[PDB]
Amino acid sequence: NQSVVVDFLLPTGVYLNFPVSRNANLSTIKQLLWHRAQYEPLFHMLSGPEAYVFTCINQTAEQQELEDEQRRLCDVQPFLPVLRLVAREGDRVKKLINSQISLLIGKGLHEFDSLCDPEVNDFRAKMCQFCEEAAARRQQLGWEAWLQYSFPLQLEPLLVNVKFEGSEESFTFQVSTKDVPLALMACPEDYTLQVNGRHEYLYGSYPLCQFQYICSCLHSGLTPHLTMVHSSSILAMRDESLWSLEQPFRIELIQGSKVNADERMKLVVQAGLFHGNEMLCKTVSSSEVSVCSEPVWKQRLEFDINICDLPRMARLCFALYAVIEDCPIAWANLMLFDYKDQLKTGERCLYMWPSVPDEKGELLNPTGTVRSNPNTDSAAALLICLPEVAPHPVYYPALEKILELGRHSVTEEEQLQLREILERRGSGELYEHEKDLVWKLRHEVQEHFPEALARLLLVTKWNKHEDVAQMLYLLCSWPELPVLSALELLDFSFPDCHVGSFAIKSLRKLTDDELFQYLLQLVQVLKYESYLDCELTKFLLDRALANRKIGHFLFWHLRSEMHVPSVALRFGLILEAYCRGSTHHMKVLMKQGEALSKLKALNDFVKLSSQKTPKPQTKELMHLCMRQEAYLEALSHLQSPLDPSTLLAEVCVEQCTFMDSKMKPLWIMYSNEEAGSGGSVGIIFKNGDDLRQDMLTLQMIQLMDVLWKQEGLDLRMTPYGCLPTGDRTGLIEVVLRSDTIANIQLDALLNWLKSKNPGEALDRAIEEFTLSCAGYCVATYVLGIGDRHSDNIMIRESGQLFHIDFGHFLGNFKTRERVPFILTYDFVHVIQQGKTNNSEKFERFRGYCERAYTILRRHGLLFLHLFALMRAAGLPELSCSKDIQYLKDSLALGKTEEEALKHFRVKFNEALRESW
Amino acid sequence: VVKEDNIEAVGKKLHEYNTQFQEKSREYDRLYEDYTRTSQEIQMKRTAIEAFNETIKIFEEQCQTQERYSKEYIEKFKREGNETEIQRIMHNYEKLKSRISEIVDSRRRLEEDLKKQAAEYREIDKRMNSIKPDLIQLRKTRDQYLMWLTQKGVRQKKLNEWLG
Ligand SMILES: C[C@H](Nc1ncnc(N)c1C#N)c1nn2cccc2c(=O)n1-c1ccccc1
Repeated sequence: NQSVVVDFLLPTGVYLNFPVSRNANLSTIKQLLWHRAQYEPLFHMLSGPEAYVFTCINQTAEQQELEDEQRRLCDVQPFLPVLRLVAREGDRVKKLINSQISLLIGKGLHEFDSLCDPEVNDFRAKMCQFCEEAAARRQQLGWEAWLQYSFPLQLEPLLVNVKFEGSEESFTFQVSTKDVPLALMACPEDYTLQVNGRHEYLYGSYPLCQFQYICSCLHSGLTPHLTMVHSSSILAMRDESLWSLEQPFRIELIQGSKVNADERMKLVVQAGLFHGNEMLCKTVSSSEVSVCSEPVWKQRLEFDINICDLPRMARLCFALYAVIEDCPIAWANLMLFDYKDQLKTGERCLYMWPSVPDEKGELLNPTGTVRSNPNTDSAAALLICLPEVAPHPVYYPALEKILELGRHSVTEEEQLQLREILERRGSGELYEHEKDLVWKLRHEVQEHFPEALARLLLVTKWNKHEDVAQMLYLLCSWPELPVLSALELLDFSFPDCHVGSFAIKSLRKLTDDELFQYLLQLVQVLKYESYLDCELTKFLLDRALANRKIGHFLFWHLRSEMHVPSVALRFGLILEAYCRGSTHHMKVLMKQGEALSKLKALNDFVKLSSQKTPKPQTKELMHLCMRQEAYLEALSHLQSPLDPSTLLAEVCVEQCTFMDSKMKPLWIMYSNEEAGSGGSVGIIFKNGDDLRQDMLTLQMIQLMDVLWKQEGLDLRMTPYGCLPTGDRTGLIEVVLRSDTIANIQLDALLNWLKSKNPGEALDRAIEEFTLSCAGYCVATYVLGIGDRHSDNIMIRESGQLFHIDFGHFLGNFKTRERVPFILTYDFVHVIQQGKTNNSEKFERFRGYCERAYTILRRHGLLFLHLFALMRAAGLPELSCSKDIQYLKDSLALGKTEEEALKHFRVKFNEALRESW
Repeated sequence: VVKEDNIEAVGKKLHEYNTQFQEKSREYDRLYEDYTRTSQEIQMKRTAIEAFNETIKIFEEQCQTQERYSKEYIEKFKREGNETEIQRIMHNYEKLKSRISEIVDSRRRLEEDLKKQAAEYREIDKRMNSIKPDLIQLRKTRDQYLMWLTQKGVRQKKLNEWLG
């Protein structure tokens, strides 16, 4: 029904109720309200319309003050149609923000308050102050600083058509490759240079050659367009009691709750202490109580370790099994110490997570989150009591008191063996004899092998407190390590906060471009952090508040996992603090979410109508929905989530279509008269598949493309954008001028690349095809991408090959085999350009594959480190050291450079056989 | 663990257990879709009740206000010669109260939904916790057979045929 009966609550206590249109705005509603009010009691006591402001209850179940009266009623989307008038004056600043944050992150901010949790409360206090604090320092800075923040420089690893702002007519000047932005603005310092129809500005001390736009203009074969921008235009946008306790650690296991186990079986609760992955001591186990919904054990579970021997990140881990006189029911982990450093005491209810069947099935799940199960009403839980250890409570010792142990408390033979022992292979496992070597020459490690910190940490006995002091003493005076070495230290294997701190300190030298390359991995590391208030989160917020691209993509990485109970709280709290320090960007992100909300709703209609109607008519039925007042304005004029510099202005409803295949992805086309001749963006909305593995894959192909460019090989890759935005939802960037091999192939493939760019530019298109084939053949080989065929590889009109729909990787495939290198015979023909025995070209191609692969080996450990961190993400195809071992074998890291290069040559030639 | 003597017999059973495993593993995955979708729906209902609660709260704030304001208004303007707007004011307030019952009733209908769904959710979780031990044993039995045959040198071609 197009109109809605709405309840109106006047401030006198008077109640009015009548229909309005769903698409009517609040300003109009108020005019109709007043007109009706006349004919009710107490009208004369009311002030005028403008003295009041509507209130409603959100979809998130919170009171919202509707300050902006241009919003439509259907867009406000109140729970029930109930509007209540209140005084327009009323400290609105914090009110309207909190409202937006809730509707933007999806979770209501009241849901944090309701937890009655001091850790949560502290976090929200400290960070929202910090992010506000940052924001204020942003506004305090001038025009140069804010431009740097707003839109950072997009840089690489003829003529120029400049023009003055606010003018249709322009003047086509000419400039060559190398020239500085100051030198450009000469042919000044008050202005800046801006790319036409995009939020992308040229500034700083870099030359014109090193900017992405100017480079991108050359290979397409087109003239650029830039624009001068006065500071007024920029500012307009800117404005708008110690470890003496030698008592063995014990815990009381009291009772369970809400257990949905089988009645004939029997319940048992196994448990164990852990420092990350390693066991502090052996696992104890409960008595076999009969299966109740409310079981009762009442046992003192004493462990083989003292309270004085517990490390800061000691973690007790529980698991409830069910046995026929075995079924894992549920698991739940606890940190022994708390977030303010106190050793926990008293009763504690552990709301447990349900046990997913693994292929292996370990005793407990120590890797699993310390975060509680939010589903407290329905979840099973375990009542336990952590006892009173001393008459007044105890904290973990302070750094000064830790340093006191090292404060007061070398053979040439020993030395030479350590050089061998610590210089050798990737890792594997050292022996207890050699572990003592590493512990013995542990200062000599700090003095001569600074980058072997990870190995020394592993060999440290974390179940003995004297060793923990000795280690942490050395770590405090440890020399700064590289980024590569630092990323390794971020892995779950090193839980101690001092390692985490040292890691982040070494990561602080990261440039923003480099930090962006690892952001996905850094976000996943949050998942296994112990406490909310941590140095990684502070790091990410600090960097997000300083760089709006970092902040943008930080937002979406977190937003897109808000539907996951294990991270919802943590990520929700970060998004809140990000929003508070980024009030302007909050508005852009809102218009995106509102777009995304509409695209899901639009995709639902295509999903219903595709099952009934045929394809050509359903396309027109999609348009009819898109032409509407709500669907047009919400989809129009927004920054792309895939690239906030891209401006998606006017939707091309006629050009918009869909694929009637599987998850019915929607093809949304955009046009805008500012961008240029090739100024039409496209985006693929897609709901039903999980895009995270797709994103990892593409990002890893990006990194390959960067690494090759640094060493001087441009393999003409197409690293098109892919952003998960929600629960099995995201955008993929449309690549224009392209088609599948299948559709071209339905002798034929050679004729297509001839037609688009004939004559002289054909040889360039062959050079584009050969160059990109090299890259994508190595990339897919190294990453182990399988199920590669006609309909999931595309070719661009320029010549460039690129891959799509990365379903599987690292050898994984059906319900797991080593992927051979793949030269397709069709593709080999195009490289040999028609002729049969074209050794000239094909030797140079193989020459490039050998080079590409070699460069990737040199940064092998980077890929291992990044993939290591992604084990956190819980992707089914990347969940263990064996999935990582795939890359070690594909990059051939354990062999010499000569050995790997010949191994690759053998695999190449093995492919060249199977071609025929 | 292996209850057969000859390769071909053992291989035939390997096929049964692998087929049993794959069928059961599918039944669990089917129930896991139901389970998780239900959690999602429950979480939605649970917040919708919060929205009802918070809406009813707003309606009761009106009721407090009209009571107070009516009383104050009547006293300032005496209720003397002017009594025409009192029956109006009171009749409006009957409508206000009457609307609150409708809303209170809807909350009551949703709560009864949430309760029915919550019991389904628990029945899903019961069903999967009885599947779990079967799934684990069938996996462990399947593997024992694959071992047995591999130890005996049976060729991968025969094993692939038995796993299809
Ligand atoms: C199959 C293709 N996928 C992509 N196309 C363009 N850019 C991309 N980044 C992708 C991807 N992934 C593609 N995807 N798609 C989703 C919805 C509609 C379409 C579509 O029409 N094509 C398509 C088919 C033939 C030729 C050209 C395009």
